[PDB]
Amino acid sequence: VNKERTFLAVKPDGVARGLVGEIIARYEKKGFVLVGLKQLVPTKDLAESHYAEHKERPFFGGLVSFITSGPVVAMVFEGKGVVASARLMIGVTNPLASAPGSIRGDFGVDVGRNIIHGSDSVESANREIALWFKPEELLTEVKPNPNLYE
Amino acid sequence: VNKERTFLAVKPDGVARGLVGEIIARYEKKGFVLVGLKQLVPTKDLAESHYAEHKERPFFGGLVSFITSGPVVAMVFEGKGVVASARLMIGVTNPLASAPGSIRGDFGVDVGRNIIHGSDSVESANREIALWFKPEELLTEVKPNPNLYE
Amino acid sequence: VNKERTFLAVKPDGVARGLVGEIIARYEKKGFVLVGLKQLVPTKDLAESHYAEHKERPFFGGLVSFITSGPVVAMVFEGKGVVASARLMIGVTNPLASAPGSIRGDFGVDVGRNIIHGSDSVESANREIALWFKPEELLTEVKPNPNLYE
Amino acid sequence: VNKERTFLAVKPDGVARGLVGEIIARYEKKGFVLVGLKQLVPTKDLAESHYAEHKERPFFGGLVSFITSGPVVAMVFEGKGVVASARLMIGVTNPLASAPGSIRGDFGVDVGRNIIHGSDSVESANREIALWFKPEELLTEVKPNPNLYE
Amino acid sequence: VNKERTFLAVKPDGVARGLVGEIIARYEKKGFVLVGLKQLVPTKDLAESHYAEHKERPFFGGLVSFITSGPVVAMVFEGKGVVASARLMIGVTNPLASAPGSIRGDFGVDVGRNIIHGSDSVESANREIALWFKPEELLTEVKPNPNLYE
Amino acid sequence: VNKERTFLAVKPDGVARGLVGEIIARYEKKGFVLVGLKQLVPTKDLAESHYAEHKERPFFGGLVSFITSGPVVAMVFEGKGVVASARLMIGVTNPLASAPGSIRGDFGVDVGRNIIHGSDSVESANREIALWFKPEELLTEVKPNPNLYE
Ligand SMILES: Nc1ncnc2c1ncn2[C@@H]1O[C@H](COP(=O)(O)OP(=O)(O)O)[C@@H](O)[C@H]1O
Ligand SMILES: Nc1ncnc2c1ncn2[C@@H]1O[C@H](COP(=O)(O)OP(=O)(O)O)[C@@H](O)[C@H]1O
Ligand SMILES: Nc1ncnc2c1ncn2[C@@H]1O[C@H](COP(=O)(O)OP(=O)(O)O)[C@@H](O)[C@H]1O
Ligand SMILES: Nc1ncnc2c1ncn2[C@@H]1O[C@H](COP(=O)(O)OP(=O)(O)O)[C@@H](O)[C@H]1O
Ligand SMILES: Nc1ncnc2c1ncn2[C@@H]1O[C@H](COP(=O)(O)OP(=O)(O)O)[C@@H](O)[C@H]1O
Ligand SMILES: Nc1ncnc2c1ncn2[C@@H]1O[C@H](COP(=O)(O)OP(=O)(O)O)[C@@H](O)[C@H]1O
Ligand SMILES: [Mg+2]
Ligand SMILES: [Mg+2]
Ligand SMILES: [Mg+2]
Repeated sequence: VNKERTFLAVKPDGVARGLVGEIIARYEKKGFVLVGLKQLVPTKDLAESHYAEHKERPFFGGLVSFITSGPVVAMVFEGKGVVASARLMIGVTNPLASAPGSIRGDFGVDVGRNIIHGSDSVESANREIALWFKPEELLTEVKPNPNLYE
Repeated sequence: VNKERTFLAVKPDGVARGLVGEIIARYEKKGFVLVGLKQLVPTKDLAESHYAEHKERPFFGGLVSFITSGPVVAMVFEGKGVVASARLMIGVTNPLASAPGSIRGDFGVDVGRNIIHGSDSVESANREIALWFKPEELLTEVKPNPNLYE
Repeated sequence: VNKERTFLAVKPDGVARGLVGEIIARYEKKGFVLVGLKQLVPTKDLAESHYAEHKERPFFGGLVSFITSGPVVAMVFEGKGVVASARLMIGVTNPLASAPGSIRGDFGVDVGRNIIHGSDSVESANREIALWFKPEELLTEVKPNPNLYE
Repeated sequence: VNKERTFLAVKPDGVARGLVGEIIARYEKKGFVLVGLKQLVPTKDLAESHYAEHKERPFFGGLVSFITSGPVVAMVFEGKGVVASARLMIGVTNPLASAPGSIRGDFGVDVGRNIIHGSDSVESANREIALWFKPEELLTEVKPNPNLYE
Repeated sequence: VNKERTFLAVKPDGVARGLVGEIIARYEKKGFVLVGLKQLVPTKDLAESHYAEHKERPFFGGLVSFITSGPVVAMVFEGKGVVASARLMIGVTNPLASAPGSIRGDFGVDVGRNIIHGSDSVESANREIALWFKPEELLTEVKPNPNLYE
Repeated sequence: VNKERTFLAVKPDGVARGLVGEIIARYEKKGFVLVGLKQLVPTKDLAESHYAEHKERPFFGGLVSFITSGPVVAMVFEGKGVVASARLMIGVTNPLASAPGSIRGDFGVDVGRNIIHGSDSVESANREIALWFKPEELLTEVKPNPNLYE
């Protein structure tokens, strides 16, 4: 619509590296509205339900261990085309091949340490949102700048 | 002392102007650790307890009315002297009198729209953390860059 | 040549969003020289002469109404390949498909609210320049850093 | 008071060092509104009236000679206490004595090359706006983020 | 490996333009470790050995004259895929065709004045490193953040 | 006076936290010229001479032990009043008491981890430059933006 939402998670590395404010600000600058925000230490269950599509990927184990190893900053951003757009702002999986100006392109080197998670579709955003936030955690009242939308 | 915590709140005006990342980043850069973080629309009750000291003052009402009017991003940072330091980083009540480089100095013009709330003392930080955050919402084991403290 | 000029206009949204300084600075950083600069509220005539190529596009009406709805910051930048280069710095029409690091890519979401106008050719730059600035408004004396040009 | 205006001038040195965006952005960020903006090479006459208070001083000549030597970016910002605030944001006469975070503190080293001019009072701002700007060059209806003032 | 190194040189222009801190910081942000750093005025011999592959290119003479015309900030950065990655962060030869967010894309206009040199392969990095630094100038002790590498 | 020089050292903590570019940039922006720059792991002997004034103090040992523990980025900047100015830009001994906008104010929390060393006087700058730098490592002919000094 224009009320599309995405699930973004600043991974433990990213939190550790003090990149939280920097990530949020990129999205705030873009004109996306923060409709949900929290810091938590993901549980094994959440992590596994989160990355369930990767269940049989050789890095799963490590992935799940790492995401649960420290605080994660989870958030939901709402705005027109926010899913595909947050995905672009992030870069690609490998932070080395990520274009400069992208979050990963500017701050990571290693795949295992690629700082942020972003939902890759409306479907998965919807699913991840529900997984990480209770609807009472999410705003109903959205108001970005009127200067953003026609 | 390295464990000291402060209660910081990005007010509805800070949130609508898109200064959340920007603010977190400042504290992140300073070396303070994020032990608690969430976005919520405060409650008249929270709002009133939170501003209890000002109940006999003329702006009390506006204060409470304002705070409850939109999303707030509440957070607690931990670190050596964080209470006094975050105050200095914020500026003074009046943004116009607040020095450039401070949060208020840099982004605010009006007292009732001074973007952020910072605990003014350990006692108050302690009271305010409790008030706004559930124990399970705060990190227990905090890991700050080891380059920060001796 | 190397004395090529382009017409850039920070649209009402962009002005409203306080992105003026930020846009200028990108161009100053790049090494382009500001040879003309002003803030004005475009008239219907200017707007229509400006976007005349779009006269029969379904959004014309809206375009013209919006550009005239508030202050515009018009400017001319001079430098080698400034037209094509300012165009790259801007992104594409849709700020959503605009690469991160581009003005539109970093700050817009909506096409109707894509913050800046940049001439798309030497021809059109020449025409827009003449349309928006009297030659007395334009510098004759250009001096970028000697550190920029061989 | 919310309507108060100040006269700011980015001097020839500020302009050549590419600090125009950078400076506008600071004021933009503060929440001040841009009611007047233009680039011009000052006139000896303008220059002298503008610096009239210093005509009996030794540096008067240099001052006028300097100001008239290249492009200046003149602007008027409106907002509550903007005159005093923009002064604070600028620093003191001597850049070296100006605190980090201020314009002079951050970018200047020498008094005769102190980048910017800011009106020191309402009377002076009023005199200087008139002097440098044509009434039709200033906005009449100013719209500041509504998140700025109570 | 992950201990790969690259030779980066901030050219005289770039030094002149005060872009040194800005370049370094991009690399520090990325997570690369500075294992060697110095400011020197390259000699004709160094310059020619450096750009030996270009010996018969029409710009060689000019290239060599320019690199020797002022201080160069030479440095070595270590990290996974640092060669290809530093090359991406730089842009392409022509700063005009360089993507926004890239060093050249953000700061240059002219090919002759494209601010930085980056080795283009492991081979050439190895060779340039040895050419510009004595092994006593290079760290042996590498420690980037553990937050960077899996 | 325009020729004045200062000794600045980015300490092992400044270096590990990736604040080298960030720090150089500040000084670069101010208009100070980089006359000497290198990365080295200090020597107990250097370290002790350098901190000679504090040999009768309790933290002397820690100081020397700390300094020698990792890479330091030593640099000398030249410019009018640079000694006093760079001090102001650094903050006070205690980062927590250092004002926002200053280096310590912005990035440090602890006295023993206060990121940078700046010469406190001409005599000391002169002594410290000599100590840390070889004459041939310092520029002889310094060219500062001509927009900086009158
Ligand atoms: N080859 C790998 N080795 C280690 N971790 C990996 C690898 N591939 C992916 N990952 C991790 O798995 C996460 C999920 O993988 P993927 O869906 O492919 O990435 P993305 O986050 O780009 O969508 C990545 O962000 C990263 O944290
Ligand atoms: N006189 C006033 N008028 C309007 N709002 C006020 C006034 N005094 C305080 N406030 C508001 O209420 C808050 C009250 O806290 P106070 O202790 O006075 O300030 P601070 O936040 O700097 O500690 C202020 O930050 C501001 O939002
Ligand atoms: N489909 C659209 N809906 C609304 N506004 C549009 C649309 N397409 C273009 N615009 C507006 O018209 C301006 C001119 O259009 P166009 O030439 O295609 O864009 P550009 O500014 O990228 O060159 C755009 O910048 C935008 O402000
Ligand atoms: N003693 C001086 N030497 C050189 N230039 C000076 C001197 N005093 C003032 N100036 C210059 O003229 C301006 C005069 O205005 P003044 O009221 O003294 O300072 P300010 O701009 O801070 O209000 C200064 O900003 C500076 O450019
Ligand atoms: N056509 C040219 N005119 C002038 N200088 C050039 C030209 N092509 C290259 N250079 C200079 O030669 C350097 C080496 O050239 P090249 O290997 O092609 O560039 P790069 O630095 O992108 O690898 C460039 O960075 C630039 O400083
Ligand atoms: N009381 C202390 N405890 C720990 N470290 C200290 C103490 N006093 C000084 N230092 C350390 O040694 C340096 C000594 O220099 P000093 O003259 O006291 O400070 P400054 O660096 O601000 O000039 C400090 O910057 C800091 O790293
Ligand atoms: Mg994926
Ligand atoms: Mg077009
Ligand atoms: Mg090459």
